[PDB]
Amino acid sequence: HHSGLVKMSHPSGDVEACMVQVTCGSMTLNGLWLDNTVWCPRHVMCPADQLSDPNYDALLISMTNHSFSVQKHILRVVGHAMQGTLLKLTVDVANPSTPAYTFTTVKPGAAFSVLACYNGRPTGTFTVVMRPNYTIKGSFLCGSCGSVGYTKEGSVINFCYMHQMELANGTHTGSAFDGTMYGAFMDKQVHQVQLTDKYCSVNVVAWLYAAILNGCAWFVKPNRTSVVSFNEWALANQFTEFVGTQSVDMLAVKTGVAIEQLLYAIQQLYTGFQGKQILGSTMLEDEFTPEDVNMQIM
Amino acid sequence: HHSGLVKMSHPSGDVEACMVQVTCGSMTLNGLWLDNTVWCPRHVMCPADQLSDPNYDALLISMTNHSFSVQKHINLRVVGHAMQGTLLKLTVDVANPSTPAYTFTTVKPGAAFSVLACYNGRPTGTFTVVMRPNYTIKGSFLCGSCGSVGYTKEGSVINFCYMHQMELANGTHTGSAFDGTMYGAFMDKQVHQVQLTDKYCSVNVVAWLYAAILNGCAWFVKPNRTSVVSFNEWALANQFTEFVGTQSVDMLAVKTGVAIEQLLYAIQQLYTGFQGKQILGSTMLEDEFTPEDVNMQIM
Ligand SMILES: *[C@H](O)[C@H](C[C@@H]1CCNC1=O)NC(=O)[C@H](CC(C)C)NC(=O)OC1CCC(F)(F)CC1
Ligand SMILES: *[C@H](O)[C@H](C[C@@H]1CCNC1=O)NC(=O)[C@H](CC(C)C)NC(=O)OC1CCC(F)(F)CC1
Repeated sequence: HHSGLVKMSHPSGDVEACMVQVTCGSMTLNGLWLDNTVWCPRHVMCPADQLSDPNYDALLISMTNHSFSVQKHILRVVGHAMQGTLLKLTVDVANPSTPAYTFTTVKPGAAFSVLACYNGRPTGTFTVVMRPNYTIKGSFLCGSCGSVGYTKEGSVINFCYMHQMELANGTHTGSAFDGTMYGAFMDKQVHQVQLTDKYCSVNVVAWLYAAILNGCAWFVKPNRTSVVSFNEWALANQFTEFVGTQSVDMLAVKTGVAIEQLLYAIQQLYTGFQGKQILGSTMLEDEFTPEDVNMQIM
Repeated sequence: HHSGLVKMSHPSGDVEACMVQVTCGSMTLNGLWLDNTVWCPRHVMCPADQLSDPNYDALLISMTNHSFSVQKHINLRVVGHAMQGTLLKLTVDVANPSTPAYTFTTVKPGAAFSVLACYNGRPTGTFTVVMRPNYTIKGSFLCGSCGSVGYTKEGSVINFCYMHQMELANGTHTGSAFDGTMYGAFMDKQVHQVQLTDKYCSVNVVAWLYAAILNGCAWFVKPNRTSVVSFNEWALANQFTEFVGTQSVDMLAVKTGVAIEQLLYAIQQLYTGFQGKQILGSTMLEDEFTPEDVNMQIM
């Protein structure tokens, strides 16, 4: 039985309508056009020559509104400011199709949708999970900076990510819209090292619940590890503090397999699956959220 | 090292603007609005009771233009109605102002396409699937999802290729092409129907192994080769599809320097297990990434 648990993204149409190209002398990349404001990464100010140690404050000073060209494929610039790792460009035309939106900073374990763009043209969408080491996976090539990540609560779009860089290990990171870089990485072309990843406990729990709702509940025993103990246990086993949620609880009351049963399960299962499968996997999966499971097996 | 090889969908905006809701008495599901035409699954005509063998030829005659309500959320007047296989072709009196350039082409097994899952005319999610050789897809579809559509995009042209119709007992799904045929010849009757045996999509498996080589993980490549002809007759007896090359596979061979026939030999050896080794994080072969996927996502 295919559970129907898949990596599902939000319909991107709302966001497509905001994507623009931002050009500065010789660099080009994507930006996000909301009302009168175009957001893009500041390293568009930086020529290739000087990417390992750019002086962003001097670059900005050296700039004028006419340094920035903004074009829309899928506009005159009349203001320019810096906010952390991002540029805030004021343009004379407000985006009509600006959707209701907000800015949030997502925390490790949360999923969001990414609209990968190149040269202002949206080319692909996919879902990622913000790892505990504040990187994400996904697919980003040269020219993808400016691509944006978002959730939806309603028709309200919560913009959470603007893509900036690929680490040496092939994972990725970017800015939240307050201008800070997830995981404190620097926007410089300089070797930098991710912290060690961990497992998102809450997401593992939600996956084992899916398994139960799909009629694959063999791993379920009446042994129950208390929360704070599993927490202690995890600090030493590369696992995240487990925090319950209304979403998680809802899952226990549809399965009748309360959480702590599963925390215990995680311990015995972390060792190994001892010959058996869970939803066609022999390792634990942590990229499905409480919310995905409710939404997708309802 | 993270390949960057992930399940990627096309941006859905083009298709979101074509999605409507179609109502016929008690049945409600999604429809696709292109120019003056609204397409939707024909079992919207069927009352909940008659669904296990309905007489679609007589439901259709019993219907007038007023028997169908069509609402745009993301109301339209039906001025004609016709049946094309398992789908309805309704005419409405307003041309969709957001119709994208488009074609109707049926996909073959192993091809991937994007799905826009919709409930009551409202797009809720998008994901990518692979048409299996048993003519089923996986994905996520709930009560109300019928009429959700699957599509690719080449240039400015959307190719519409799927309109969702049903879930099978094993939890997989199927529907029809926009020429009206059902993939796999399943019927739009509410009866237990058994799907054919699955198989591995040899061309996609090759693509994945090229993807591994591009990611640096080439430990499985030997000089040894097995020829296309010779691979396909081995395939028949081992649950694999015929391998057919494409220009897309050829680019991967040219780029890596590894010939198709080396990877066909590797597939015969890796089928029985990896013996403790991994490939792109897997201990078994992946066949749901296409040559086109790999060229796009690694280049
Ligand atoms: C902006 O489009 C681009 C996105 C990168 C390019 C390849 N994949 C991506 O995600 N970002 C950069 O080019 C940045 C620029 C600095 C100023 C932030 N460079 C970058 O990511 O540097 C990486 C260091 C390690 C590496 F060599 F493996 C790849 C580039
Ligand atoms: C149309 O919206 C609906 C979509 C199904 C419902 C659950 N998941 C889906 O993808 N299609 C149907 O309900 C069809 C209708 C007939 C007339 C073609 N029937 C159907 O899929 O029934 C399934 C049989 C076995 C089952 F119970 F496991 C799931 C329902």
